[PDB]
Amino acid sequence: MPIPNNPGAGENAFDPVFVNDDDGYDLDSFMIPAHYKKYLTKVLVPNGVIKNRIEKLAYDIKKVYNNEEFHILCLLKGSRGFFTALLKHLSRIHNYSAVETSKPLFGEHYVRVKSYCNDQSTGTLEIVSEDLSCLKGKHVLIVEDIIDTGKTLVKFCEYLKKFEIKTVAIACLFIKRTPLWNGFKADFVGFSIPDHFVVGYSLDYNEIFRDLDHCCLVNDEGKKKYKATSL
Ligand SMILES: Nc1nc(O)c2[nH]cc(CN[C@H](CO)CCP(=O)(O)O)c2n1
Ligand SMILES: [Mg+2]
Repeated sequence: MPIPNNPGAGENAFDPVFVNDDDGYDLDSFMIPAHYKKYLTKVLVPNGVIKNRIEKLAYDIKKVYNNEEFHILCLLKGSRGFFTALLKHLSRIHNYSAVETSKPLFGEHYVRVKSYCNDQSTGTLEIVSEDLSCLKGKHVLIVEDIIDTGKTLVKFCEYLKKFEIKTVAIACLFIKRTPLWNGFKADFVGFSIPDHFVVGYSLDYNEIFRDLDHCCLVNDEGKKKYKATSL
């Protein structure tokens, strides 16, 4: 398979794990921080299934890039867990197969982007400008937590055009089956999830629940309790 370079087309993407509308687990099935329980409906995807899926995504990425140098771009803050697990598994897969004449596989890079207040996009993407000129003529793999509206990645890929990057491919942990979706597709996708606001595995509601290990549905009491005053 060739290195993807049609950002938003997901030209050759394998189907993600399909999480059905009624899939999930009650809150007593797994360890949940006691104070979060009253603000969650259910566990949608446990921590362990997320980790197992990311290991397979790392395998899929290694199969595409083989030994070709690429540059992994973490979209902070929500991608932290996903990015961490991808780095772990890509490094292990690459370094386990390496010989003394091998080379490192990837560089690691960070951009902070922000657009949500409560459970809704403001429709403006804030980007913390660190000079990405070092990615000129490089293969770039964007690592993102979730595609929902598709506004973050459409706007971020437009921003990247100025740096004359060789290829842009997208790895995304979750894609949401929402009528808000603008059609933006990733090249590597973990899970297709139902239209509910998820929290956990670094995904927040107004900075709450990033530490929750499982992908869970926040209930209306949680949305009310932690509703933003500002922005
Ligand atoms: N926690 C959480 N849960 C969801 O279901 C979410 N859906 C969208 C978000 C917010 N951050 C996303 C990128 O990190 C925005 C993706 P977009 O709507 O721009 O495609 C989000 N955050
Ligand atoms: Mg967020």
